Amino acid sequence: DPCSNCPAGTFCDNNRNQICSPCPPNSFSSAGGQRTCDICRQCKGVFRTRKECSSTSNAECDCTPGFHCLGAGCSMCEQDCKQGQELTKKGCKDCCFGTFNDQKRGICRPWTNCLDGKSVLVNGTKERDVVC
Amino acid sequence: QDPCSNCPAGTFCDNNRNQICSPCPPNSFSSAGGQRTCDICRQCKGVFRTRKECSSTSNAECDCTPGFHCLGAGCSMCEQDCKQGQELTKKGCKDCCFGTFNDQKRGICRPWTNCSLDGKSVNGTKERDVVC
Amino acid sequence: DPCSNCPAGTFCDNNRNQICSPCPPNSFSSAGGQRTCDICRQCKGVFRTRKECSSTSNAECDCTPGFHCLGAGCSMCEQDCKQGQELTKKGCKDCCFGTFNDQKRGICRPWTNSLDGKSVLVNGTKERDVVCG
Amino acid sequence: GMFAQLVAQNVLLIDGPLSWYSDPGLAGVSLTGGLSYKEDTKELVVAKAGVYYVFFQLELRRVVAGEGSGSVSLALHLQPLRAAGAAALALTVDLPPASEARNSAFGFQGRLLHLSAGQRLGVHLHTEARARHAWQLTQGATVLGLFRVTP
Amino acid sequence: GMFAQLVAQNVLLIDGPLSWYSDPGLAGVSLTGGLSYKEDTKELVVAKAGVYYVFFQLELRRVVAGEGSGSVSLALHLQPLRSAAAALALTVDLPPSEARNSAFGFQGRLLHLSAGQRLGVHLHTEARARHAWQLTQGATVLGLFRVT
Amino acid sequence: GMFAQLVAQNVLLIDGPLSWYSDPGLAGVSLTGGLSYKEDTKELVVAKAGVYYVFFQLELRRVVAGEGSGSVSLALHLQPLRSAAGAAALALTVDLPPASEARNSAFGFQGRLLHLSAGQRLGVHLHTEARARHAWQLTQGATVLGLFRVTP
Ligand SMILES: *[C@@H]1O[C@H](CO)[C@@H](O)[C@H](O)[C@H]1NC(C)=O
Ligand SMILES: *[C@@H]1O[C@H](CO)[C@@H](O)[C@H](O)[C@H]1NC(C)=O
Ligand SMILES: [Cl-]
Ligand SMILES: [Cl-]
Ligand SMILES: [Cl-]
Ligand SMILES: [Cl-]
Ligand SMILES: [Cl-]
Ligand SMILES: [Cl-]
Ligand SMILES: [Cl-]
Ligand code: NA
Ligand code: NA
Repeated sequence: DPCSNCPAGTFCDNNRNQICSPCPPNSFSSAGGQRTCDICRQCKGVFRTRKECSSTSNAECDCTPGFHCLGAGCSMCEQDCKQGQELTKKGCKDCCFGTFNDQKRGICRPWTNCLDGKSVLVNGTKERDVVC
Repeated sequence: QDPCSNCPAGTFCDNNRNQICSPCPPNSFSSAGGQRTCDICRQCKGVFRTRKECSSTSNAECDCTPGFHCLGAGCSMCEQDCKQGQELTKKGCKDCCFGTFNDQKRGICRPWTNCSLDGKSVNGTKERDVVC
Repeated sequence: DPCSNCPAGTFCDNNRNQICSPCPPNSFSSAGGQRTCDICRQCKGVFRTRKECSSTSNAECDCTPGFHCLGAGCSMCEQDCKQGQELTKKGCKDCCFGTFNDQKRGICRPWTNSLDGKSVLVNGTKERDVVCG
Repeated sequence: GMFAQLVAQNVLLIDGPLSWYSDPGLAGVSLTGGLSYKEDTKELVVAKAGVYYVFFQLELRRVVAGEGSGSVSLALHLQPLRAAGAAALALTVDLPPASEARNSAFGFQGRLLHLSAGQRLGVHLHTEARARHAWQLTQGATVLGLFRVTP
Repeated sequence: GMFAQLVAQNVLLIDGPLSWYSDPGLAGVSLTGGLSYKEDTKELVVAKAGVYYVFFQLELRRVVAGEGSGSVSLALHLQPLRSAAAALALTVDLPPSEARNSAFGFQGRLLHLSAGQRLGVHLHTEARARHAWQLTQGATVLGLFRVT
Repeated sequence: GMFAQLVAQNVLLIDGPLSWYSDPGLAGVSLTGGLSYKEDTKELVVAKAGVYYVFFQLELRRVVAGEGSGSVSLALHLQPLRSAAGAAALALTVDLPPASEARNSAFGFQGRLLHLSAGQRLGVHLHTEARARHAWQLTQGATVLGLFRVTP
């Protein structure tokens, strides 16, 4: 078909004799052949633009400061992981028992062992290392 | 020009019979001239009572049955009469605030009497004035 | 009409001159006259087949072991009634005050009685009979 | 053309068949071609046989504050029975629990139905009563409609 | 034929009238026959009078985790006012939880529409962290086709 | 005319493509004009190109008491793709209420106008957020795909 010669970034305009028109503003086509162009992804509110929409590729979003992406293709934002928690693929979960995270946006390290021949001056929690 | 523009409120412009002005059918009304149809009369049933009857030219208004009072614009819902501790506001029967009380049902909050400024001894609650 | 002579188990095929075609697989018609056949009820997952679908009647379902029917026409299954409970039409409800059920899938009997002239060694519970002294 | 739309008269939630406004001077109401309404049996009567897209809409409104829950159902029934207890179209709407500002409830369903000459369509309303005085049908919003697809 | 479908441009939940993609090179968008879109007033303009099946679709997506509740409404308004002082109206409740991150609405009915009738859609939101929810793009749709 | 309606065969909630009853002797089922069903690929095949109103209906029923929650989705996919990749022409999610007072069903309906090419194949993928996939099931004779031609 003549539509199979319209390159990515145009559509095959059925309204004007199967000609290759440019994609209209805020739209794109990633493959050749298409009878229409898909709408450009919008990045607003909590979203921000990581990659601009082009005639040939959709825009990619990231999150504003204070938040981080979640899901495939940054489907939603989530507030930065607090003191006791840690960032996983499926959200900020609590640190597991025997581990702690002291800072915000941090990663859980295992409690220090007081095996070292010392006494537990202060117990270990989800937020705080053991004290010796 | 437009023959429908000569049909007065309380008729419709009957497209089925050569743009003539028919009376609104029972349980309907038209508040403006020109209309191609009449709107259904508001019904007031169950908890609702009729404050104003439907006419050919105006919609019916509802009120609430005894024990209840209106709420929302145009009496969209009824609410049970405010109890002892509470008071009637636009957005429902809320509790009396700190420092105030309401003793009766369907009442209004007055401020607690002051025993210390009056030189006597005292405790006030949401339902009851202060035990001077 | 000619459709009024198509018996239960056929449909009146409007596509081919009002003739009586057999109901297609996994369908049935319980009356004569029908222009279409209704789909056979499926019994899968928790469900099991009590009665097979025929050309003239829908399939009936029952529940798998561990579960029992509930609602009209076995609309859902429910896990077998536990120790303290008993089977009613509207589900496994608790035994009432004064009564107990000791076994699973059981029925509530009333607590044994002061009227027999003995003492309460152990008290009565939703799960357990009274223990007289 | 060949279509109709009817608006339910009913406001209270009572188990039983719905009455319908059928006069085309009413807003939201149409009857055209071979389609008519039996006021007595509360049935929509189809004159010409064919395939129709039939839809119904159901809207509920909370009318007593902080009260009312449960379930409300519509069921379209054909006559003559085109099997036993055949419900050609069926819609249930759940009433949210008595909460933060959930005072309405919507339902829409549509499908293509084959309808015979003289086919009568009526709608039964069923309610899982849980303070059925606290909820009511939203007026001018419970609608039965259809238009002919077959040319 | 005689039909149209439009896709909402709006992503954020702001009280006010919706803008619409109206170019038929866009996917999900059609305008055919005597139907056109006023970009300025944000209105769909009907040329020939008749009975139409009109529908609209509304889809929401949670965009901040563990946040956002409330209610969102669409309302179709005709101009000139065909009858009195909302021809089609849809409310979708935003769930408060264990993964209900979306919310769907569909409504349809037959409407009698005059020559030059203008259709516009007002979005209303019961704001409860209206930054936590957004319109799902390419999914809030207004459509109609002629039945007469 | 130019229309079709299909009724899903599937009762269990399994991720994957839906099978469809396509015989017009079945109640709720129609195929007319240039419309046909490939039994092997589970696809509805459109002969003439045009603008169609396409809808699908989804109904679920709780089948184990006091059990089952989560989410269930339908997704219509075209072939060949009118556009891009992973294009979901029509998409419906229904939330299953939590395991409660008498919420044993769940409904979904969605419709829109779609431009469909000659030979366009429509298939439907069912996705389930399994919380309990044994507790809930498709209501039979109620998960429906339909369309009729709008273009004269
Ligand atoms: C720490 O917790 C352990 C039990 O895990 C307990 O034996 C000990 O007394 C605690 N020590 C302090 C300092 O609280
Ligand atoms: C009244 O309440 C105040 C605190 O609000 C307290 O000083 C006092 O105990 C109470 N007086 C009496 C008489 O109970
Ligand atoms: Cl009534
Ligand atoms: Cl016939
Ligand atoms: Cl925006
Ligand atoms: Cl299966
Ligand atoms: Cl049928
Ligand atoms: Cl199109
Ligand atoms: Cl698929
Ligand atoms: Na009348
Ligand atoms: Na047979």
